[PDB]
Amino acid sequence: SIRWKLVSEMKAENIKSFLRSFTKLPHLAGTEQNFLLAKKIQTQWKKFGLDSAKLVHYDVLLSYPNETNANYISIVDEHETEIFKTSPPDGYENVTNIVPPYNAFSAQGMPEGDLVYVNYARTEDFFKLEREMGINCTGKIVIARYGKIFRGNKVKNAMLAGAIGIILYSDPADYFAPEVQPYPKGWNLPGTAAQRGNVLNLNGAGDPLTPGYPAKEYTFRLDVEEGVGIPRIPVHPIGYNDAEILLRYLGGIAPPDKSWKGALNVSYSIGPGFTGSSFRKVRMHVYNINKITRIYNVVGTIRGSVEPDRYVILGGHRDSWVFGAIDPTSGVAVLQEIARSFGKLMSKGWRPRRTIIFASWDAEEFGLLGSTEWAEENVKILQERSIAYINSDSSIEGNYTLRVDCTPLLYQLVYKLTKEIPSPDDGFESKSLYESWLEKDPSPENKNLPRINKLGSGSDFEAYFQRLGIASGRARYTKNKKTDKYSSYPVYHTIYETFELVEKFYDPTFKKQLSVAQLRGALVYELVDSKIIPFNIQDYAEALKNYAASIYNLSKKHDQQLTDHGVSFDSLFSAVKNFSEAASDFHKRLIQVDLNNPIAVRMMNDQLMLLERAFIDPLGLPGKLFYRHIIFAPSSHNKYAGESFPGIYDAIFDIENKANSRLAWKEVKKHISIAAFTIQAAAGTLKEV
Amino acid sequence: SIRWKLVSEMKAENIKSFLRSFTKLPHLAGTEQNFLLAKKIQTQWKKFGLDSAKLVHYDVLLSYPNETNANYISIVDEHETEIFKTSPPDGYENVTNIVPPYNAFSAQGMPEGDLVYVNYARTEDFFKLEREMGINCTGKIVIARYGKIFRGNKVKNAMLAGAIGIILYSDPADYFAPEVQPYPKGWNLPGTAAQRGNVLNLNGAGDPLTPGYPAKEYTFRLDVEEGVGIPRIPVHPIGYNDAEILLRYLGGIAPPDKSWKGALNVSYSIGPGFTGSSFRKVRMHVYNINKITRIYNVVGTIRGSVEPDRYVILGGHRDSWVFGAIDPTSGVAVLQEIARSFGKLMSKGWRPRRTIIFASWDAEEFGLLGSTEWAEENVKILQERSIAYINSDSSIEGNYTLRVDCTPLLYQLVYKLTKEIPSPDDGFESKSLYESWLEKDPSPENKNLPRINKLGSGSDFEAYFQRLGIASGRARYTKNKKTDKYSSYPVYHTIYETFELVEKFYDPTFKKQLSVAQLRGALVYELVDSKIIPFNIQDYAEALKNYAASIYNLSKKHDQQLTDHGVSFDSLFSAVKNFSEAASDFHKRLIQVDLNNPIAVRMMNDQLMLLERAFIDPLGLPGKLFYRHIIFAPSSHNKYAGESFPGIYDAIFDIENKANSRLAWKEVKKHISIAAFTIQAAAGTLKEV
Ligand SMILES: *[C@@H]1O[C@H](CO)[C@@H](O[C@@H]2O[C@H](CO)[C@@H](O)[C@H](O)[C@H]2NC(C)=O)[C@H](O)[C@H]1NC(C)=O
Ligand SMILES: *[C@@H]1O[C@H](CO)[C@@H](O[C@@H]2O[C@H](CO)[C@@H](O)[C@H](O)[C@H]2NC(C)=O)[C@H](O)[C@H]1NC(C)=O
Ligand SMILES: *[C@@H]1O[C@H](CO)[C@@H](O)[C@H](O)[C@H]1NC(C)=O
Ligand SMILES: *[C@@H]1O[C@H](CO)[C@@H](O)[C@H](O)[C@H]1NC(C)=O
Ligand SMILES: *[C@@H]1O[C@H](CO)[C@@H](O)[C@H](O)[C@H]1NC(C)=O
Ligand SMILES: *[C@@H]1O[C@H](CO)[C@@H](O)[C@H](O)[C@H]1NC(C)=O
Ligand SMILES: *[C@@H]1O[C@H](CO)[C@@H](O)[C@H](O)[C@H]1NC(C)=O
Ligand SMILES: *[C@@H]1O[C@H](CO)[C@@H](O)[C@H](O)[C@H]1NC(C)=O
Ligand SMILES: N[C@@H](CCC(=O)O)C(=O)O
Ligand SMILES: N[C@@H](CCC(=O)O)C(=O)O
Ligand SMILES: [Ca+2]
Ligand SMILES: [Ca+2]
Ligand SMILES: [Cl-]
Ligand SMILES: [Cl-]
Ligand SMILES: [Zn+2]
Ligand SMILES: [Zn+2]
Ligand SMILES: [Zn+2]
Ligand SMILES: [Zn+2]
Repeated sequence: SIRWKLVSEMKAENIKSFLRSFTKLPHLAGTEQNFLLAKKIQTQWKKFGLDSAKLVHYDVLLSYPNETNANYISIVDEHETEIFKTSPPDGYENVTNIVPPYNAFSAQGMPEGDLVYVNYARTEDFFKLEREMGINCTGKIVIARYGKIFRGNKVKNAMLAGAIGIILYSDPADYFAPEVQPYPKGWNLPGTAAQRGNVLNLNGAGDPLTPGYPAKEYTFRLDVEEGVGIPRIPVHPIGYNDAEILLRYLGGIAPPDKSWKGALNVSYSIGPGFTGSSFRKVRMHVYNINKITRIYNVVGTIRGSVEPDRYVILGGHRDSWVFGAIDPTSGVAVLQEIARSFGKLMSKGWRPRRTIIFASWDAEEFGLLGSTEWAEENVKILQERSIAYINSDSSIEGNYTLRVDCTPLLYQLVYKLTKEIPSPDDGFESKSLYESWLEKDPSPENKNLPRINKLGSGSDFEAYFQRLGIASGRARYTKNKKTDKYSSYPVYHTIYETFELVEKFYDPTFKKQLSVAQLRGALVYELVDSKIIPFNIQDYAEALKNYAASIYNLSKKHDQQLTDHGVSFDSLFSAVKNFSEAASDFHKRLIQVDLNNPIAVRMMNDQLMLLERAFIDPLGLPGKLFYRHIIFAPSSHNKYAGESFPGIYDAIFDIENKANSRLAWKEVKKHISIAAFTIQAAAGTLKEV
Repeated sequence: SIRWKLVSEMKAENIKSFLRSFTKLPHLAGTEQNFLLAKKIQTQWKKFGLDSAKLVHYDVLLSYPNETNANYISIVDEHETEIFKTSPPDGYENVTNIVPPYNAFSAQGMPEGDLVYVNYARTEDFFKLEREMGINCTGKIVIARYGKIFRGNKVKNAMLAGAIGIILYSDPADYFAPEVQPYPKGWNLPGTAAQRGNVLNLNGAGDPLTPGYPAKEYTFRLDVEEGVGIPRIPVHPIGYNDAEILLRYLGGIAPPDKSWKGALNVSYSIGPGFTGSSFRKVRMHVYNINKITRIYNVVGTIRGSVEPDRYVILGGHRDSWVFGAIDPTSGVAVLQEIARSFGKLMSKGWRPRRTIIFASWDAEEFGLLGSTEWAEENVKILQERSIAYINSDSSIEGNYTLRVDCTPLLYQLVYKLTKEIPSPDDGFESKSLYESWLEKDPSPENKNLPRINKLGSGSDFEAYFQRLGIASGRARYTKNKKTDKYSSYPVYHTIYETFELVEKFYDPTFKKQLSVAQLRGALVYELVDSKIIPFNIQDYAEALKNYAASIYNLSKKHDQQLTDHGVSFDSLFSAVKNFSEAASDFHKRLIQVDLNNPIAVRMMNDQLMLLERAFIDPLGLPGKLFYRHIIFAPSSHNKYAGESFPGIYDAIFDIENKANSRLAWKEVKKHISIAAFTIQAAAGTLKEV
């Protein structure tokens, strides 16, 4: 088949050669090297035979350290004397423009005060501090370990708790795998290395200065003081050698339980303040600058021969913090090999039914900026014509098994395709990727199916799925959750994401990366070439039944309050029942369509394409204009995680502590009502008459 | 042709018989008689052969007088003694449930104070009072004449000026045509009759309690105190015999110029307060009740034979204030004759290409409620599938010539069809409706074309056009603007809208009403049956050039401020130029489409259908979530009038009086930028690649 030709043409050695060629130098967004990398990708796409390959630019707010006013954290004594001040990989000694560690979009400032340790700065950590531990973070500098949640959530939470600065650090508990040596001898994080990353709270907005509209040359810009999501306190990241020094002499209360203690040889006492030391106060000194900077997406096409006005997007970012050999450049290499394989099909006369859009996004590391600005520019055509969005970010975050996150529409296609892709895993040499994935990560809701996760955020599908309602999916290799307890991977967002790390420690044969390229490309192929779009709406019906049971179950502890305030889930369960009936009826009619009647086929394909769109509410979610999907949103507590029925979940979260119970329960009733309507409206789009 | 069979089958005598049958009794929304009228229409549609004819209900907030606490206005002396208190047509003496005059959704209250006359309570009238005349309306009861603008705008303006109540009255200057006798001898307004009507400021919201979502049984409802658009002061309407008594002894300043003087034998002095009289203070006593009440739309279909998933809607309201023989029942009679004629085509084997949706809306008089709630219920299918909405409200507001209001997409079709409809006008017996319309109302922008107006609001197309972006149009007979200076028509919204009024004074032969039925039906036919949707996008390009010139011209008096604040219209003119090029290119390709290739035709029809949608911004306009069209919105000063580039217009309106000039000019820059983007995005939807 053509699909088999596409998959079998892809080669591990080509992905290896692309990855080596793209990881010799840093390629930070907005810098010359990342523009050169865009031009290299564009030249390659033209060689591969794509119909178009254009640079599309925007001028967006980015953030960089000031080369002549370096950031640092210090400890001073009571005489204001500085007692302590916080401070390339082998083969890269001559690389001169590695950006020093910082947290992009930090406020500027030089706050000084007592230090308080806040664990992971999660919502439950700050609840514990205020409600159980007697700690008031107002006016304090807080120190938080990285991990568990998106770092911009930590900064939001610290600001809500009243902190005047937050120091982020990498605890070995979270970034040092047991019995692995630090880079370069192994793949662990050395104590000298800090994790970069932005600390915005954009909630889907894109460029901070231009929410809603693409950041073109003429575009209106908010004043920078009003840029969306920009934090109002300084934030800076340090490695664990420096953090150990800051934590060692903290006094005050002991850590409240083992879940607050990391792995350093310190007490993990909370503060505020020091004991047993010259150590008196902590200062931060953070002077990153925010500047409007040009970014460049590469956007290419293969136009459809039958339905050129229908799109499948394969998009992945290419900007990195340093070399980014895993994040994103492993995905950049996969995307080039997928485009090369589609080019080889074209060289033998093939053309897809629908149009493929290839996209290499810029400034993802600064808040999904290039992908979101392109969505904002092209929203009218994208929302009326897009079948699906397949991401192409990091392909290799671990070497254990596959991880897939996608809308329920795509479950059956994912399972189908993984059965036809050879497994790359040791011991599975005559078996499919589906077989090894099922053995290694079975779904909690059905032991005979591999686990597929909900979509959250933190990569470039966000605007497509959560704002525009375009069915989306992502797939990559990952670690074993049962045995590997570190967050992300040890060297994430550090200088040590090198080609050598990937080849020596993650995937020497490049077979695991190859299997990811084959699955991402095969997904695009099936979506773009199949006469009937390969979605299954009965899987969505089943997913809604699960989510409705889950939110109802979370309500049970409030049963008396539901009764007293006249709150019922009946309308939500009724809408889900109606949706299930409509989805069953729709599939019964779909198998009857006359495949030789192009309008009959197009009408049913439009119902398949527009079903995800029905869940999009233009009014958005409370306080979040750009999260419009009523079934899924990024968790308010952790942008990386997806939350189901987010309007209901957020209304009932911590409800027992709301000042006004009558008002709080009416908010729960509002979001139940909106979810019921939205599901019923979605069901209505499937109806025959 | 089939079109000629549709048009020629319609008969003046059938419209007359329908109108007589629907105007014998009042049919106020939410009352038994208007539910019976829905059932009568449904039975008729089934007889005519429609595929479906269903009642679709909602439970919405309505407002009615309290039968046991009647409303009134009084004058009291300084001893609190009431000195004056304000207080069926021939053949209708036995009709028992005529609603007394009131303004639906008035606040309740019994305010007492000095009276001030405020002319038409327009924005410019209150500017004149405060800025030129030295009058402070804070704490006053104001008295305003009806006319010029929507009455809910008057109430909004009075509330902003600080009034504690507003009395509305019908001045003969505005509702008594010269040398015409009052009803029943002629068609003029008697001095005893008051004009009913709602005084909400909904801005497109629909039912006050359920903005965004259809008002179903399970739906969340705002508390009534927070219902959208409900005024916070009492409002009540009176006839001119009563108003003359209230105005006669007003003292204080003389009327400032002749434009403030009406036609009563009083001075038109402004107040506050009285002179020359027992007349000391005015009181209002208004105790209407707001109640959730069931309403019923009738929704029917004729399903398309080729594209059943594409819709043309023919919708008109049927609720009235009393008998409503002009408003809306003349349109109700037209809609039945159109549906009957489509049924006759079906009886000979015809079926349309696309689906026709017929709709008889309820509660239009209470804020477009039935049409807007149905749009909110069905938004997902309507926004993806609707070609157009044709209204069927009043057909006969005067007897001079045609008036058409529609999107530029529809101009060429309207002109085309009117050439093929016989003119009903005396002296035009062998000529077309186009010919008589052109002679009587030539367009100011092109003397060789009849005038077509922009869409504003005040009837049921509003949600379809201004919220959802579905091309809309309306047509009706109207008065001669050059010679007839009264507002609306004299007996508008009074008890005297009777069948006898229409037959004796407006259109005895029913030929003018017939010509309106033929044009509304022919529009539906062409939109629903033509293989290529009959829109012209080059007419839209021309309209945008006109609107861009107009808003730029309004800016000229602020030239120095544009320079000082760095405001430019360049991006707007650039987007309009790009749109014109894209529209020309699109029509060049459209004439080349292979009419025998169904997917090629459907792709181009989708571009025609989705073009109006490109102008819809889900973020809405400032303070108005439900006005989303960037090119048109109802004027902020008069809901009945359409305004072009409303975001820019409202930002620059009265800008010289804004407290903070820097902030005000940045708002103008924001809306110019949004308009430029939106037009460029619309152009992008037309592009081939
Ligand atoms: C699911 O569909 C059912 C059947 O159409 C709807 O049930 C109606 O519910 C209303 C109350 O909302 C009752 O007044 C009707 O009598 C019901 N009709 C039945 C059971 O045949 C139900 O409302 C729909 N659910 C939603 C959320 O729209
Ligand atoms: C209309 O189309 C033109 C041509 O594509 C756009 O012109 C570009 O304008 C930007 C500034 O916005 C310049 O940087 C480019 O050099 C222009 N290219 C030209 C003239 O070929 C113009 O921006 C579009 N208008 C809008 C509102 O998008
Ligand atoms: C960088 O810091 C130096 C030293 O404080 C300062 O003079 C300069 O303005 C800073 N640069 C920017 C772009 O703010
Ligand atoms: C925390 O400290 C601040 C400032 O010293 C004070 O305003 C606030 O009341 C305290 N709040 C608590 C303990 O919740
Ligand atoms: C890669 O797989 C090998 C073999 O199972 C294992 O020893 C190694 O730890 C894995 N690497 C990472 C980075 O997990
Ligand atoms: C109508 O007015 C009477 C007299 O004030 C009052 O008793 C009654 O409650 C009112 N009805 C409603 C529905 O408010
Ligand atoms: C109008 O009168 C009110 C109340 O008496 C007063 O508060 C206000 O300052 C006055 N405002 C004017 C003349 O603008
Ligand atoms: C109807 O037309 C006749 C003849 O021109 C005219 O006398 C009459 O005033 C018109 N009626 C109305 C209500 O304008
Ligand atoms: N993927 C980047 C950016 C995510 C975001 O800004 O949403 C990170 O996790 O740091
Ligand atoms: N057509 C009615 C209702 C209009 C509206 O509420 O927008 C009137 O003008 O009174
Ligand atoms: Ca933007
Ligand atoms: Ca509603
Ligand atoms: Cl990915
Ligand atoms: Cl109308
Ligand atoms: Zn990434
Ligand atoms: Zn990253
Ligand atoms: Zn009407
Ligand atoms: Zn009316």
